[PDB]
Amino acid sequence: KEEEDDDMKELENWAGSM
Amino acid sequence: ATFISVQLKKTSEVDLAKPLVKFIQQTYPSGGEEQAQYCRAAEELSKLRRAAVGRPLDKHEGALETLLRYYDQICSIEPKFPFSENQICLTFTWKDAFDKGSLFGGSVKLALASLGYEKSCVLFNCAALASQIAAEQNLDNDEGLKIAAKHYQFASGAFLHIKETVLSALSREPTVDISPDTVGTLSLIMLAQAQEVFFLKATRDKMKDAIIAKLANQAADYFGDAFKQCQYKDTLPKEVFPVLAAKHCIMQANAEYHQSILAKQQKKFGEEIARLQHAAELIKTVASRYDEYVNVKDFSDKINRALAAAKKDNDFIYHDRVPDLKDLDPIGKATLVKSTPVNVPISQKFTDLFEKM
Repeated sequence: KEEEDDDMKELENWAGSM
Repeated sequence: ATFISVQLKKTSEVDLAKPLVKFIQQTYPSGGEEQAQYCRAAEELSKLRRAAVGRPLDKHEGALETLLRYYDQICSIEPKFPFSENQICLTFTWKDAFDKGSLFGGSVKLALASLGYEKSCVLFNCAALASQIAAEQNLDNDEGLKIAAKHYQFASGAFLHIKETVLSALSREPTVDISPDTVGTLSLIMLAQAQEVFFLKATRDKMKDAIIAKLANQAADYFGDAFKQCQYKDTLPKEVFPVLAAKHCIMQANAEYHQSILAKQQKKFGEEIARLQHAAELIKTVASRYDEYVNVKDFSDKINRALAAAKKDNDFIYHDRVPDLKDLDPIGKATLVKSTPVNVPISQKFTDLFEKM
């Protein structure tokens, strides 16, 4: 779950950078 | 990779100037030399309409920004000539994006003296071209991915804006292509492909299998719902229903395939096998029912390789009981995707040609 932070977060950032 | 995109609506050339040159002097008296500001500019708008909706298209940001610019503009030109009582004479004629019309003489057209109708069909073509650009992206790279996801979510929000809008905006019965039913469905399709793009990004980025499975599972939902909206309808092109059916199963199989990697990681070897059997069954159905639409070969082999290995070792070593599907926990759902709201201006660095009016 310490990478389900690291993975979910980095797509929520990819998302907002649109 | 098999992505759905929408063809642009045809229109016919209209002289946007003539009918607007006239309705510019009222208690704005300047009949001398001043009105000719709102005139060279009120036919930069006319040649803009011809650029936006006029040529066979560039599928690049060039042509898309022109369409978006043109949409911004008409939205702004709306209340200038108080169009709750419409007394400017202009008739826009658009062809149905989908309906062939019988070759018993001609296509399916609708002509309406409305800015409502015009801005609707324009936003359709903005959505449609954005769907075309999204589908042409190279998904084997990160910016390809980023552009497809951005434009699919734009096209989704734009078809959806037309859904909540066409009927009020127009006076008459819309053509079927822009009617709320067709366009609610296109909107869901675009949103499903945007979600698929996120799954494909997690896959390139070899992210955690638990995550990829929840992204896949949510995509299967979107695609499932969209094909259900097409089950009893023959509005959209024939390839559309089978592509959505196939991707609903492919996404379910991806969800099960990735959730099976998680099972194995956690030493739940019977659950691994049960999830992989489901995935193979789904993919076998797609391979035999939808093969003129998708190529599922490498995935089928990849599952069948994992299943074979998992079975050999369970039979030989672990002897876990393969559970029944109904006894497994549901895979989660992770949505990373929204219909982008239409808030004018939608074009980049917009300036209203009639800003001081």
